Amino acid sequence: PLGSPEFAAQAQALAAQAAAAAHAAQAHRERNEFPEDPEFEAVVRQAELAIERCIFPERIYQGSSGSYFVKDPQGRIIAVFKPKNEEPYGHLNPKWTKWLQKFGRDCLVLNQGYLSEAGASLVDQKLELNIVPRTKVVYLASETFNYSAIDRVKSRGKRLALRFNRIGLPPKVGSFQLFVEGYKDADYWLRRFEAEPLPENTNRQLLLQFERLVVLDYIIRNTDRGNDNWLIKYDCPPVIKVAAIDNGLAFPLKHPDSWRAYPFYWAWLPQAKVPFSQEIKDLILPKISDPNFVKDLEEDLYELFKKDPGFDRGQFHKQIAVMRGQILNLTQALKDNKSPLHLVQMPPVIVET
Amino acid sequence: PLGSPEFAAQAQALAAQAAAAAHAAQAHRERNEFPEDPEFEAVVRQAELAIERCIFPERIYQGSSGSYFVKDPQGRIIAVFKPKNEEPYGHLNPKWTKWLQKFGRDCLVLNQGYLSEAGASLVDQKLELNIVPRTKVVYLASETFNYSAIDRVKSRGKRLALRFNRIGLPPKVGSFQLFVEGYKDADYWLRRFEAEPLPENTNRQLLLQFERLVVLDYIIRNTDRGNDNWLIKYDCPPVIKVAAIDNGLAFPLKHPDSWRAYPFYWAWLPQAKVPFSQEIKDLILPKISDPNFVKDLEEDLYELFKKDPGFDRGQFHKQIAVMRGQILNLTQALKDNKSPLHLVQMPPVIVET
Amino acid sequence: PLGSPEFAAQAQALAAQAAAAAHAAQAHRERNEFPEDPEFEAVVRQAELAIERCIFPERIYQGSSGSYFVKDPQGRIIAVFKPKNEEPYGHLNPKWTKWLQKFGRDCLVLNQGYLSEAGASLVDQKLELNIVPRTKVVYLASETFNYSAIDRVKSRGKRLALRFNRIGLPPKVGSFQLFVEGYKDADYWLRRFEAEPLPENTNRQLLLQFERLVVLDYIIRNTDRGNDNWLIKYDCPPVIKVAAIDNGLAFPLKHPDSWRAYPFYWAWLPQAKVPFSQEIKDLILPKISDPNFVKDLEEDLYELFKKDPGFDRGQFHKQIAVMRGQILNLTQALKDNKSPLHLVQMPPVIVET
Amino acid sequence: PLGSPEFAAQAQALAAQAAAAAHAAQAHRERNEFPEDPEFEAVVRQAELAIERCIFPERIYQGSSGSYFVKDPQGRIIAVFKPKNEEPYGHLNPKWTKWLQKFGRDCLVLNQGYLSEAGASLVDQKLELNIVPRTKVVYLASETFNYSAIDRVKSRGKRLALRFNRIGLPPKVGSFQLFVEGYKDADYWLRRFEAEPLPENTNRQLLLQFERLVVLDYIIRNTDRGNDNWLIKYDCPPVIKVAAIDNGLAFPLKHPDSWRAYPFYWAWLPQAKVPFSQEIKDLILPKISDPNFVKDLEEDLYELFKKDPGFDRGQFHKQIAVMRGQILNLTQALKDNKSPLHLVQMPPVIVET
Amino acid sequence: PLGSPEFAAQAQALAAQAAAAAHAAQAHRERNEFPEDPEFEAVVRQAELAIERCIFPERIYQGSSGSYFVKDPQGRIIAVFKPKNEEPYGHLNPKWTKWLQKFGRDCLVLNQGYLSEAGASLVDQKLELNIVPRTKVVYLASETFNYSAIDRVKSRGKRLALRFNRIGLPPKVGSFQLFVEGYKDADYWLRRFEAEPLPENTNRQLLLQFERLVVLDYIIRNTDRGNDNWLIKYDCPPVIKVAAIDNGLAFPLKHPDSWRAYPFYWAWLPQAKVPFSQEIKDLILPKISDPNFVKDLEEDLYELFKKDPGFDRGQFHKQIAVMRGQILNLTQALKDNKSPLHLVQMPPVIVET
Ligand SMILES: Nc1ncnc2c1ncn2[C@@H]1O[C@H](COP(=O)(O)OP(=O)(O)O)[C@@H](O)[C@H]1O
Ligand SMILES: Nc1ncnc2c1ncn2[C@@H]1O[C@H](COP(=O)(O)OP(=O)(O)O)[C@@H](O)[C@H]1O
Ligand SMILES: Nc1ncnc2c1ncn2[C@@H]1O[C@H](COP(=O)(O)OP(=O)(O)O)[C@@H](O)[C@H]1O
Ligand SMILES: Nc1ncnc2c1ncn2[C@@H]1O[C@H](COP(=O)(O)OP(=O)(O)O)[C@@H](O)[C@H]1O
Ligand SMILES: Nc1ncnc2c1ncn2[C@@H]1O[C@H](COP(=O)(O)OP(=O)(O)O)[C@@H](O)[C@H]1O
Repeated sequence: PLGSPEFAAQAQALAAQAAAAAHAAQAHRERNEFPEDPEFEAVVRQAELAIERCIFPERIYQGSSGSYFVKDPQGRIIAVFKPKNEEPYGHLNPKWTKWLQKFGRDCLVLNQGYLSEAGASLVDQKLELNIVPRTKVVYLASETFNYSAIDRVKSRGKRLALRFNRIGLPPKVGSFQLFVEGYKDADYWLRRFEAEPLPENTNRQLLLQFERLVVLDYIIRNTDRGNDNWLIKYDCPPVIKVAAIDNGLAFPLKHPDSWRAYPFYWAWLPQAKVPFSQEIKDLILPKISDPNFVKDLEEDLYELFKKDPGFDRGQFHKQIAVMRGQILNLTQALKDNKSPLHLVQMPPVIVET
Repeated sequence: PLGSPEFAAQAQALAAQAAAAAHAAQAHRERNEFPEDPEFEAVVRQAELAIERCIFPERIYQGSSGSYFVKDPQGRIIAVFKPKNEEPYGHLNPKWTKWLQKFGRDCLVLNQGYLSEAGASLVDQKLELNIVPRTKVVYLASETFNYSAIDRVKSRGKRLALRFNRIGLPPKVGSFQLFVEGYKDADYWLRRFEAEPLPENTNRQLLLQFERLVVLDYIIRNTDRGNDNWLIKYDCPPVIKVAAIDNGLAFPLKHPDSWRAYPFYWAWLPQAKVPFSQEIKDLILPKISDPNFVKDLEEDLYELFKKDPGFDRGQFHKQIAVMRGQILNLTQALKDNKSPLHLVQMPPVIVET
Repeated sequence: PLGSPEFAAQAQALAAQAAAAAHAAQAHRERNEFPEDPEFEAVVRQAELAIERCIFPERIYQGSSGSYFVKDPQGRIIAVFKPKNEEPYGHLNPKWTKWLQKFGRDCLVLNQGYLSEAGASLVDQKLELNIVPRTKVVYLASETFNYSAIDRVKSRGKRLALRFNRIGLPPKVGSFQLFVEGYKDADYWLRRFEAEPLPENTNRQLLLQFERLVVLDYIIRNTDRGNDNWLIKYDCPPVIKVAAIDNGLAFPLKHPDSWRAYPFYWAWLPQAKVPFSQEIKDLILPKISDPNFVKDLEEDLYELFKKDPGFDRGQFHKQIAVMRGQILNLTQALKDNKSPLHLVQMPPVIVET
Repeated sequence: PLGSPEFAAQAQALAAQAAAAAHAAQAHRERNEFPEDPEFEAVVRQAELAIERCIFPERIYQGSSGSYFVKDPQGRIIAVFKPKNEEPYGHLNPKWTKWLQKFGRDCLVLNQGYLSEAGASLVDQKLELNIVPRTKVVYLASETFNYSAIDRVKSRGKRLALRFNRIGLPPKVGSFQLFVEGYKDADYWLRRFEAEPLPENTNRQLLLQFERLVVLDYIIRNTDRGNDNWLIKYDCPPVIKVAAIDNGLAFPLKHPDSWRAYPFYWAWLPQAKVPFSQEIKDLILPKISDPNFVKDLEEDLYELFKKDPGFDRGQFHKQIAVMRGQILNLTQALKDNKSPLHLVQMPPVIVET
Repeated sequence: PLGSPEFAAQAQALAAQAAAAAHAAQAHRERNEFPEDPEFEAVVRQAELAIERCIFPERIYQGSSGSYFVKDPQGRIIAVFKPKNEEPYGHLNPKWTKWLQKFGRDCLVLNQGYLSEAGASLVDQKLELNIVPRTKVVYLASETFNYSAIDRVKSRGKRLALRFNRIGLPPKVGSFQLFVEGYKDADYWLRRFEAEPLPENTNRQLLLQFERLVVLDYIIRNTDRGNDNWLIKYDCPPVIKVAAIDNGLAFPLKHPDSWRAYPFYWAWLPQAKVPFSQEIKDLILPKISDPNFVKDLEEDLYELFKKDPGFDRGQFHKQIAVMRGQILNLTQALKDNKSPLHLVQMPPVIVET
């Protein structure tokens, strides 16, 4: 039926279902479905429920203006949410970037903080580090988010969607990180471990966790890690855990012009001088020294980063070339028993494919 | 010294002081000075003080999204504030209006609500009606106003102005109306005065006040007056007062295309059938039937409306021509003992100068 | 003679001499005259002489591509020269910057490295620190500088200027820093002073010099100071000196978005914990805590920065506002006997005029 | 399978391999492969090797700025290299040429010197003259070539390509001519042969070689042949050879507006008055008087000239029409025993197809 | 007071009165004042009066769509009115004409019919022919004129101008010709004078009038004169008069490309063969053969033609150059006793100044 009526009708059968698919693409996303992580999805529903019951997320007070504590219906904090459009450069949406170079000193893509934040968690899972609290790209609407004058007015009138859904403020895409309880700024503890040293067993545990922090921040080439930016939880009577929490400024697209800019602040710690353990070597080497893993990782990141209205395939290859070079350095340092300090001293490399 | 060095230096003496004047024009305005109404200025300082002490204005809950209850340092409400840029059409700032007609059905200027609001009070004062609570154009900055992502971030860092003023969020221009206490929606009372009629003396007082409402709304050709939009205060053991409160949609630039659109809802009330009193006649006629008063009024409005970044001298003349025609009708109705109802039935007139 | 022939001829007398002045503006500059520093001028002539005798400046081998060792006619190094147009972003000359924001994460002006470099020396002199080797804006032409294909060809033919000057390659504007002899990377010594501590008197001298480094880098808010970027000279049988040498990335126009970015690497040294001395206090406070000095400094920088084809008065005020805030912090820390470490911990401030 | 899944997968099998082909087109070229001339390829590898070992090509001192002596790893000169982008008009790359006429006096294409240079050698081979030293289009990267500021900086960081190739400065396309040893400027010898005449046998040999020069320069309508521009090698105890070396200004697209412009300087020599030999007639006539040879030649040149980013099919036909007219004149002169002098006196002809 | 306050106030005294003058320029014109012809003005008032009393001008039925019979308040016809904007090419008002040639076959200016019509009458008066009924440029508003949808709607609402004038439909500029009574198409009579010849005295009178028609049409180079286009009035018991009535297609800006195009249809009449009389010679020669008269005429036309929004000084000089050439021919023919027929046979001349 290459030129038949039967086929002409088959082609319209596809044309109308493909046009319906594209109409229902925004609502499908905003449904926040995670077949792969039912546990994360449940948290999101708790967040949605709380909002219907008018227990809203609240701005983090001394934080940057664009991040909120998501609460459950009981008032407990359950997540940190950071909307894309409330990021520093969350304006200038009409891609202007291609007119700009057809630059520059800046080495991060303009408005993809939430993606960096989500990418970190992704890298974490694939590497099995379990230090970044599960964070994913989520849509949420709430009175307390920063909307424009028009959005706020346009949302007064009663609106229904047609399965008769009420519509309020538009949902915001953002990163949604599981909230972890009882941690403090890493430096608070590290200086306390300077007066009281820890028992050796606990200290061995701290270092094991620290190595995972180092691996994560190095592969994603985090741009903004201080010693207040990662967290340690220690309860005396005896576990110690680190959480990597603020990962919105990673995945750069080139190494910084100056090597002095954007240091990894954990490199000045004494912990950084301790050679990589055997444990970290056989958790990480079987992975990063296999092209298929790195291929698979790169495809995963591609999937995640595609989401963005401003995604640029050119930029993405630059991002992956940087990360490839980081993986390469890490492999060597892992093989030759180097320490985190030696690792950060290796010269930046780019690997083009 | 027509071409001398003495004059050349005199000319630079003016050129640098004129350039300083223009640099300091925004800070001068944002200082909110009212030599003419020291009482109003004091209220504003109370509002500024409360904000420094972190008692912020709060959104009016069931109102439109862009209006706030300004509180004093004790928590009492002292004003209603409505920022220009939080009005419905408070975007599209780059005047695009001239490219648009070089249209249309719309009969109000795009983003001058606060000016209408302030103009009402101005007309009120000049006419000596005392029904609009004193409202003026004021600048205010506060955490609870709707700022953009960038403004909120840009304001984290410590900024000083050089007399070392701290700088937080940018001040917003808006209308600042004195808050009046113990009124209810006009219809709440009017229907209660339908079961209980009032004692005749009080009723005479209500009508006297009502006539002033009618005069005000007619001269400014209010577009949006319901019987919930004006307020009556009545305390039994015996005064009755009206307040005209929501005047953001007045001063149109042409009469509505249809006469049925935008009625004055008070015209359906029985009160509207009562002929104008003598009292209102000799309060209003000595004024509006004298070209100098109307000239002086027009100059005052010009002064106030100039303030706006988008002010258009063309539009302004259209606004004044409408108001001139309203004044003209009002004069006749005032002379011939017509009622508010007859007045609103007269045909719309425009008076071009 | 306000409309006379005498004046008409006087006006043409000015019009032709003003047009000659503008023709001869480039040649006047390229003459490299320094009435204020005859000693510096002499060095420049030695540099010019060496070039005529075909002893050329040579690229600094492991340095960035745009810097040269200027040699005298005997082959000794006498200066470091860094051409404007060989800086990283030394292309994109047609100011495009105003079309770009009418952005961004970048906090340095695009192509003014040589100006930062010269500004450092300027600040140094005015403050009387004597740690930056005298560096100024100089023009030089040489075979070994990076010219374009056209410049190189266009310069084959014999060209004379009319006082019959030969013309070769076009002179390049750049920064010209006096070369200092016998220093090493600051970290080379600092780690040697970790094994051998110094005699206390010498150590007191090191610290005195260090404080001057701290003052300089803080006021110009250097963006790129490591502990390899400044130099210490120590000859045992007993003086010790610091030189501040690589100052091309200073004078930013806003504080960095993240406080973690661009640290002052000397803040992690133990020397940084030592409270400011009395000596530094009465060298620096009588100066920076007097508005006229700061006014005079700001005018000097204005003079220097004007030179640039891309100078922007808007950017310049941003640069001065940052530096004003740095001065302000420094003053406090100087008054309250704080250390360099405490100083760098103070929050970034901007001071707008 | 005209609309099958099998074919849809076959079509994607081609679409991805065609997209890979286009990605790997630049690296394929820069690999400098010459299956047809293994001997030339070997020289190129020697050149590449020398560069890795840091024995760089060096600018020809009294030559034009864009030509280099390529050295082998032992320091012997092995080639002359002339980069495209270092030619006089090697800027203005964004084809502007079509906007210019939709002109002019100029009769050479803008930036195809290296192509003229390579085309000469091509014509030489096909004609079997063996006077142009084998020259081809080659890519080379080297510190000593004229790169831009950005290229030089961008190349500091370590870059790998993925078969893990290091990347330094970008390779430059250019012409790569085999270096020939022991020749002098043709005029040096010709004036020496004016005092000492040569033995008749050697002189017969010189003339035989000269005729080949004449044939070559005439068919490619060289624009820039002096008597210093071609070379003679003569070693007394007895061979004599000519080399045609500087062929970057040939293959014009129209005859010069004036016949007096661009002469062939060898036409004023006495040698030019000697009638064409029989030897040259039966080497050249069986070739140029056969449409298939001329068709085949034209296709070869097309192949070579296509390479260029700025190739224009319009210009190319103009180039071939000129050369066709030259071939036509040459044929006549060859048939009628004319001399080089008579040949150059014939009127310029164009032959359009 | 060359730079005094007295003069600064004098300059504002002029600036405000000059701005008032320009505001009141349209209303001044639309007042239709004719101090020079009080008799014509009176007719216009009768026309205005009739319109107020709702006796409207009516479209001329078999005429072109843009002409009306103006009636007095009694219903008698008193004028013919032809609005500018109801002419054939009365659209395309935004001068596009200059973009068009920076053409063409067309030899009349685009939209100046009413001006031609008024110019004819002007030429008539100055020449003292008295055959064109007094026609001038007049403004009139009426329901029966062709207005646009918007004008018709915009005029429903009551509008006043401030001396409280009512405003209805906008006045139209047009030509206003006095209506003459009892004429017929010239050909109706001419063919009747072919059967009945006239008494010789009357015939002498006809010819005298005819000569004046010829003079008029020739000097203005009428483009559209048939023998139905001019009128003869003859009442038997004995005067005969001609009226020249339809003069909207005159004053061309170049002679027609073909001499056969646009003939003067009266040239085929036998009357045209009669030599010019003495009477016409001493009425017309003392005038047109004197440069001052022709200068004065040209200035008058300039005055009249300036009125038009689309007036072009370039076109006007072309119009005058044609008319100068016509005057020149006419003079000769007048001097040498030629007839109208010989006159029209003379070759077209242009006279440039
Ligand atoms: N997943 C998390 N669980 C618990 N606490 C968190 C988490 N993420 C952030 N926080 C805490 O809340 C604050 C959030 O700030 P951060 O994540 O740095 O973003 P921002 O600086 O943009 O506000 C931090 O001070 C940190 O102590
Ligand atoms: N000056 C005032 N004094 C006291 N109450 C006021 C005043 N202005 C408004 N209100 C009350 O607060 C609410 C403010 O809403 P309104 O002024 O209509 O603006 P919006 O509808 O934009 O919120 C009204 O419901 C009214 O009852
Ligand atoms: N004024 C100076 N006197 C002596 N040595 C210098 C001077 N300036 C720089 N140097 C030395 O030469 C090198 C120049 O590099 P630097 O000034 O950092 O610029 P870049 O990094 O752009 O080459 C440094 O390694 C430093 O050791
Ligand atoms: N293939 C070659 N073999 C040997 N010497 C050459 C060759 N090509 C050029 N030369 C010599 O080196 C110089 C190169 O200059 P030339 O080829 O004319 O180009 P340019 O004039 O652009 O430098 C010439 O003076 C010539 O003597
Ligand atoms: N001034 C006038 N007096 C009397 N009748 C006139 C006058 N002008 C025109 N007419 C008559 O009315 C008609 C008007 O048409 P005309 O003037 O030719 O313009 P159009 O052809 O554009 O309608 C003519 O047929 C003519 O007979």
